[PDB]
Amino acid sequence: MNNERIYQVLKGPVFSEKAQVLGDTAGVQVFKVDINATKLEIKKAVEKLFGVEVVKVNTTITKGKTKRFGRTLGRRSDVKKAYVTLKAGQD
Amino acid sequence: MSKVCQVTGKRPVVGNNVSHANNKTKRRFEPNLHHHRFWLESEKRFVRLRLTTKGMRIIDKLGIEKVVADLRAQGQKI
Amino acid sequence: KTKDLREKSVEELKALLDEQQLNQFRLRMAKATGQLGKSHEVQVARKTIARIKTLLTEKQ
Amino acid sequence: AKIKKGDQVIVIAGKEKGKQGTVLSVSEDRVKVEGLNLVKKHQKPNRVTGAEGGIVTQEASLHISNVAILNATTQKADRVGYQVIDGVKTRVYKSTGESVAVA
Amino acid sequence: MKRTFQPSELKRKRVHGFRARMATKAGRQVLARRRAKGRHSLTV
RNA sequence: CUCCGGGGAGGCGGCAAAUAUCCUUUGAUCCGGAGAUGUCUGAAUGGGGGAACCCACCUACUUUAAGGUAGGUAUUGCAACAUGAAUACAUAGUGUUGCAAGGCGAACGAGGGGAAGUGAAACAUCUCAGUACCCUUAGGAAAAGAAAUCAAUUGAGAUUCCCUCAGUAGCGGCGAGCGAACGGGGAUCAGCCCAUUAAGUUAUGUGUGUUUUAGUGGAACGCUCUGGGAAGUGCGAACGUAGAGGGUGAUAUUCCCGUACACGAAAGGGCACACAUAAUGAUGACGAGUAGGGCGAGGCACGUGAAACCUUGUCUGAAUAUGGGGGGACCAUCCUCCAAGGCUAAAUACUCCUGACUGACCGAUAGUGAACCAGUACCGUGAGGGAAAGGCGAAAAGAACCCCU
RNA sequence: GAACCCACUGUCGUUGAAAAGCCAGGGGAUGACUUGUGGAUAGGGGUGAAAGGCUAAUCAAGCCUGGUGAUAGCUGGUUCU
RNA sequence: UGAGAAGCAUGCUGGAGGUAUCAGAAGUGCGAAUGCUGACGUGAGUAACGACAAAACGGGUGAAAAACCCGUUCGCCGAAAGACCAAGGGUUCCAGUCCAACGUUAAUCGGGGCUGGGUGAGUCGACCCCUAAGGCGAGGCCGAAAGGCGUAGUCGAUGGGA
Ligand SMILES: NCCC[C@H](N)CC(=O)N[C@@H]1[C@H](O)[C@@H](OC(N)=O)[C@@H](CO)O[C@H]1NC1=N[C@@H]2C(=O)NC[C@@H](O)[C@H]2N1
Repeated sequence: MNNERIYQVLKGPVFSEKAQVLGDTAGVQVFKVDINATKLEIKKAVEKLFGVEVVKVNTTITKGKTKRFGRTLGRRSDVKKAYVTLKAGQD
Repeated sequence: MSKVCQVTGKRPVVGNNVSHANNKTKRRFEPNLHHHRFWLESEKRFVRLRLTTKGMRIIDKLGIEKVVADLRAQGQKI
Repeated sequence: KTKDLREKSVEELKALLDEQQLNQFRLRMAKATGQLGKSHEVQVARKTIARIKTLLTEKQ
Repeated sequence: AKIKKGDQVIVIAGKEKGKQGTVLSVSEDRVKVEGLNLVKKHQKPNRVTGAEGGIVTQEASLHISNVAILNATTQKADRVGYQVIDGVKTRVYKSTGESVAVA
Repeated sequence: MKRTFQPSELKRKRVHGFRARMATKAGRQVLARRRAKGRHSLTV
């Protein structure tokens, strides 16, 4: 695992009611990640770039929606989400 | 892998059947092909060739070694 | 910036690339959170990353 | 010929024929002149940004071939040519050959 | 009543698929004709 | 993204306006040339597979955990090397290395197979027609080509293409139909070799010449009337190696872009000629299972006919310069040529594509199926079939505000 | 005799709820039985306890594209003075 | 106005092209072909509104309520008209907002438009190991070419493996 891949594994945080409740209650972070990322990649990336220790990672993939503007159809890209559990109180 | 003579290159050709009322239908003429084993002294062994009776006449007139050398020079596994 | 970029050694260029990628990731995080009003920072970070890789290939 | 963002021009065709001013912008084959070719815009207010609407007056572009550069000394319309004075290209008036006044 | 089309994706891909067309000379000719005509989708 | 050249004030591709952050005379956007990067599928080539996916191995470096970087790992043919049975020498087999090939794409070329509808006022010989179609495989062209050829005053002189000869001579259930040659007039013109071996061709480098891929300069018009607007009316003027074309609020040589003409290249490409090195031509040295013959077919305008000549599936089979082939059954005399070994430009055929220009060609039911987000929507399991749909205004100046709802 | 597989009679429906059905009755229902998934056989061919039946709502020779603008002594049509 | 196919003048609309004379060339004249494409009639405000399990009232919102929401009664299924899985489909799932078109009526409602959310596995399934029918198939045998068959192998679940 190299630094170049490390800087591309993560994309951004998720802003939603479910993510907010999870963070405020169980100390779980929700991230948008690269579609080809693996759980070990996500763990090492979070541990290196946020200085917190990761207990376990859960991932899920949501297919993009197909919808119409005017007279043409289009599709959005798939999004992979990561539920990262931290130990005790961190971040 | 075909009805082709190794020595002369003969192969089936096409033609017509012609009846007494002059009706014409397609046919082919085939060569008088078959397998034959020839003793080769230079290599102490039998070589099996698929050839015609005209191929045997050529072999009888020229010798087996000359014919085998010609085929090898033409690029055949003999 | 390529003018002064070319005036550096291989080891300096590789390090420069390293903190440039780190900075690009940090700007991406900041913009995703909404703390970054200016995106030309991200654009120039991308651009200089490309420039450094080009110069490294040329110099090697 | 050429007409740039700073020159003083005179309108030679259209409803504004005979008037003069300073060009504001040049893009493709259309030019805007300060105080010339005004239009009335019925602007709806912008709910997001406030800015209650009204009727505003603004410039409208003319075709670039409808304006000519102005010769200050003679106060007449003139064409533009190019001359290599010393080692650099410069614009000159066709009628006199003198250098074109800067903005 | 039972109609003619009873869909099955595995059978569809094995009968009319890209590799099935590539496997024979006539299938390659079919793909060549469709490319020449300019179809947006070559196979099922 | 980088460098080199051009250019000189705007720019951040389009639908598609607004907006924001912005870049740029320390030279941006843009145009031309050369480089860097270039995920996955697909001949796809590490194995597999339902294309864009699943599973691997070996090296070198790197990590301390469960990985990362780069390289390699297909088959077949040829060559060298190594290894190696029945079987004693050997051969078969096996492996390593190096080289080459495969796939796609318009038409034209060459070769291997090859119909029927139809006409004959029915139909079988015949025709359609070696056409349609299938298969293999080249090149910028291919093929052919330097007489064992024609002619019949003893003359011409390799191949290819066009005009005549001529719908003639002939062939033909002598039906329907098929259909030459000799000679003459043109286009283009060229010959060179078989073991010490030629002309010619293909690569590489150099030299010279031309052409091409950005660009620069480039003349000359005013007044008046109508009009929303002048290029239009009326009156006078200027340039012309430039009165081609396009645009500008209606119809412009003199408003803009241009045109005639004159200049222009860091770097790269094509073509031409000349030198140097390769290599090819070039397993071949005057042509034997060959010419000729018997049987069955095919090709020649020529359907077995008085049927010469060419090719050969089958069976045979010479002479070899005091020799041999041809001159439309066959014989004699004359005339002419030398097969059974090769190479060779031009005149000829075609257009997926590129640049410029042209039309008594179309103008949205026309012209491509498609002027518009078209091989799309839609139909079909699939091969496949296959549409409709252009126009506000010169400029959005695209209707602030009030009223009914 | 239920499920399940069939299809003997009648009414209705026939521009249907349905390009072959509903309702009331009817037959087999441990067997030469019914059924899912995946395979094989291709057009003068296949398969058929045999009706010229079936082979994608198409069968005395499937569908698609080409020969092809097949041929028609037949029928229709053929535009101003 | 002329014997005719037709010609000429002018009012209104329209907003930029038209074209004498004499020659020249044709995609040169339509009512019919159960002709082709588009638009619009008559039937006619006629038939029908898709299982005869069935509805009634109070309140709410709303421009508008037989059909939406809440409540009180009535009725129907209950070896399926309930609860799951595979195949197949692909966002139809949840919340807010809108009612032109779609829904065989209206609709404030919706599987309709717009915006934003939502699918968390060492143990479930797939992937993976193993093979059936069958497919492909290094060499090989056969065939004018294209190709046919097949050995070693390699794939292939509807079956076996924590
Ligand atoms: N261009 C086409 C001409 C068609 C013919 N004319 C038709 C004809 O007459 N056929 C007859 C017919 O079939 C029958 O005799 C009868 N009359 O019934 C046989 C009995 O031998 O003889 C046939 N004749 C031939 N057979 C020979 C052959 O095939 N080759 C060579 C020569 O010998 C040919 N002539």
